[PDB]
Amino acid sequence: SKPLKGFVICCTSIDLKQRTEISTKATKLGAAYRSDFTKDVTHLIAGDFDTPKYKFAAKSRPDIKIMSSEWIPVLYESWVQGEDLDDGLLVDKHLLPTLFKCRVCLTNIGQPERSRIENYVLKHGGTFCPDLTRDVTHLIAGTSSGRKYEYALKWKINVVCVEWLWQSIQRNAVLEPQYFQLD
Ligand SMILES: [Cl-]
Ligand SMILES: [Cl-]
Ligand SMILES: [Cl-]
Ligand SMILES: [Cl-]
Ligand SMILES: [Cl-]
Ligand SMILES: [Cl-]
Ligand SMILES: [Cl-]
Repeated sequence: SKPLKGFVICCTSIDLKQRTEISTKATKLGAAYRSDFTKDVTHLIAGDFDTPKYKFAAKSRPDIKIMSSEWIPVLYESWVQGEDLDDGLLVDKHLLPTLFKCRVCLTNIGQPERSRIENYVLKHGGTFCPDLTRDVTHLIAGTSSGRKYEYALKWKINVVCVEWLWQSIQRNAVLEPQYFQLD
């Protein structure tokens, strides 16, 4: 029984302990493992969007499935427990949310735009942040002015136009901020 025949798996933003567990179980399941992001990679297991590997997959590898860290351990346990593994291999259930680990704040944006943006952020696995804090990942700004904008620059927080959100959603992955800079 080799369920994951044809699968080539790579990890990013995963701790060594879980990474070893993943590589071990994935190999048992019949998959190939890669330390480097090579061409034959089919599945990227990610714990963050803010890595060279994730960014590469986002801009150049639309064919690659971005997976959550819990995919392999769950699939492996189901295998061992004698459960019948259906065609799909729990991939769809364990696809990483598009805005995983994104913490989105807004400025210079009115209603009902503000309400609609929050709607799509929550729907796609992100966190909405009414006030700006240092752990905010993206500030969506209508204009380049005001207290939030200035603190965003000072703290080196991504400042993007709303198109960042729409195209990240379309792509099913977080896109890099410079493509959506304010003019
Ligand atoms: Cl890693
Ligand atoms: Cl490798
Ligand atoms: Cl690499
Ligand atoms: Cl999603
Ligand atoms: Cl906000
Ligand atoms: Cl757009
Ligand atoms: Cl796209």
